[PDB]
Amino acid sequence: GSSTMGQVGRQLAIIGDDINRRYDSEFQTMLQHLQPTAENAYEYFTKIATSLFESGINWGRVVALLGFGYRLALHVYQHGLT
Amino acid sequence: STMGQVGRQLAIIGDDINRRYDSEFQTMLQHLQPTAENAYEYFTKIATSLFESGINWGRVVALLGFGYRLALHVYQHG
Repeated sequence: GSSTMGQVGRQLAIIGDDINRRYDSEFQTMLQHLQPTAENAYEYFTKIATSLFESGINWGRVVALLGFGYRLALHVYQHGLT
Repeated sequence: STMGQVGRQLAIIGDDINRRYDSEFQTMLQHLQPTAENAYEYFTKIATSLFESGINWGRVVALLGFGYRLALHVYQHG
């Protein structure tokens, strides 16, 4: 409800909607360029994570990798459905 | 292109997420006044209030990032 917990929850909804609208299109472009398959998806994800964390680590970088891994797995799943 | 470009682009995206919302996470934690005794209660009610208007991967990672910052706030203070 209108409690302080309900206030924070609705503020995270706006942050998450802003994260989704700012980077989902970029995730799809990066996945289209990588052309990942079920054979090299985990190999790609490990190489990307090491290149990512080579310049440091913060919670923003971790949630970006989590969101990209989810789009990665979703991309390999849907492009194999025949 | 290569995995290096994608990895470096996620570093840019991740650093962008960090600068845009960390202060907002800080401001919400100061108003919440979370302690070791109500942290999971707060997280659960916040998640409920968050997902009452839908769910996408952005909302999930935002809740995960805030829950990390929430636990770290209770751990380091209390």
